[PDB]
Amino acid sequence: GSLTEDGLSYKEKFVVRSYEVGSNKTATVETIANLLQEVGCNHAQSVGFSATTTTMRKLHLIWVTARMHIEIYKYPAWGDVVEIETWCQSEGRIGTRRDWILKDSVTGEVTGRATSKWVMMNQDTRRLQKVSDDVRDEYLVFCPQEPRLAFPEENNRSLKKIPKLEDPAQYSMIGLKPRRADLDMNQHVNNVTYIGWVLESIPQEIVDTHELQVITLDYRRECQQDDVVDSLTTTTSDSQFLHLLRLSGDGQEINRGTTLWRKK
Amino acid sequence: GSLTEDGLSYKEKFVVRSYEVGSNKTATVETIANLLQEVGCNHAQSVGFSATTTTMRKLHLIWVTARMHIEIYKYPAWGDVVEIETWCQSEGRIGTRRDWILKDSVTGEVTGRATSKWVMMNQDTRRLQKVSDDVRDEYLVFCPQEPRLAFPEENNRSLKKIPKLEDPAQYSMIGLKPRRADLDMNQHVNNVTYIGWVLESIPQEIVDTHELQVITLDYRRECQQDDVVDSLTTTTSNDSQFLHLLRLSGDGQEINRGTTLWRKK
Ligand SMILES: NC(=O)c1cnn(CCO)c1
Ligand SMILES: NC(=O)c1cnn(CCO)c1
Repeated sequence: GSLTEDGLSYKEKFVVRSYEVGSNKTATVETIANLLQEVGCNHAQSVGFSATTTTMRKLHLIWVTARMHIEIYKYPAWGDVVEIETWCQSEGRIGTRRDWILKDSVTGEVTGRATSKWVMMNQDTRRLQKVSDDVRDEYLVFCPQEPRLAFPEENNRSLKKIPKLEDPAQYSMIGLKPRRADLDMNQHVNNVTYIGWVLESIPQEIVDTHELQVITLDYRRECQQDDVVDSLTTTTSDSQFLHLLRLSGDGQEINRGTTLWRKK
Repeated sequence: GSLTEDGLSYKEKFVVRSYEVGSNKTATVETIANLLQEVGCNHAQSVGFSATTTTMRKLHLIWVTARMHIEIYKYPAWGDVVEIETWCQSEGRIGTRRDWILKDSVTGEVTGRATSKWVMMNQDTRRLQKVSDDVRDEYLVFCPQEPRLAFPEENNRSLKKIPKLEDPAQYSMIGLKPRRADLDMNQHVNNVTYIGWVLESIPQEIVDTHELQVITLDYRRECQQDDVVDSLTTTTSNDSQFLHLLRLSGDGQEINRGTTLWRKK
């Protein structure tokens, strides 16, 4: 892994592992999402972070994911080498954005793209806030100044408003709980686990006959280590689904999302 | 990754990832176990397998894990490079064995070792059997002929008989179920998931104050995709030892039994 020539983006190569692939011998969307997180972490490290800045540590502020959007054209096969390029951009005082481009290292063709929105939060009170002048200045020296979008298109899928699933759900997977492998180094549930939980309510027949093309996921509230989740799905249609993750007890919303699948 | 000079073992380097580490910023035992499986798979591929031999595919036979034993001296930190060497050995008609050695790539020191026992099974009937002469000869050209043991010692921990936990268990974690990420390419539960399930019944205070030094796990029966598991633990003991049992939540059918040894940080 290394920063590019201008120092405004970062690239890394990965060889797809045996336990990282599903039934079609290609990487799962969760493996892709893990690789995106890893290259994001390596980018932050290369430019002097830890993604907390000096002003963020002084004010006890952290970046939290608000939205993740992934589009895959070809999932890499077991043993294939995939190259991922990542970069960050400031979005005024709303927050920041991290984008990714996935390419087949042998053919050089784009096989996937992703975009994520991050918001500022006080790590103690858990209260969201706007980006201060001081943080925006310390982030700009590591970001491209002109816009650089993984999803440039006017009215693309990554910025669509997602509705709340109405009961009864067509499909469901209940009593989902995180185990220690689902936690990050700070004992918080890893963001990729929520993608897995959303996908658990998709029926196996759809998975066996379709490929996941697009996934958009909103993050509303974190699942704690001792929480239990219900995963709900309804067909809205290619096949499209509307998703909802909520706490099994009180029914508190933790995530909402949509998936688009293509027939194999 | 590459086979060594003599072609009787395989080495591969790994850089420890951000999502692969726990609270201490070092690789979890499950990350180590995944890396062991990956280097094992790369070894099998390099010597012409896919690890069914020609005679195994003809008779619908597969290798299945009977036991896994891991000892860690130092867990590699996030960003560290670890080198793993693996090799196989035939154990007569009982089955085969795969061994591993883990080293810090920078210091060259051994930071861990592992050994696993595999038995032959008919893929369809699920019936265990002995290794035939034709299968034994077919894989001896890929194995060292003289013994090469990751655990050589006279009465070492890797070959100890494990007893069955008696109810009531001191600790328990109930209703554990596999999700799609827990399955391998053939839709079977990955062997590393069982290690995670066993560890779920260890109290968080032990995890926060101790490091896992040794884990020995027996595999009796597989957990199916629609099965639910209960994880049970009882302390048996400076060091803390536990006895473990995984069983199906319904009928109480045994799937795994094991022991863990932990040292104070
Ligand atoms: N606490 C959370 O996990 C979280 C993630 N996004 N948000 C709201 C974004 O506007 C809250
Ligand atoms: N997963 C199984 O069916 C399995 C694993 N080990 N064994 C018995 C080995 O003596 C059976």
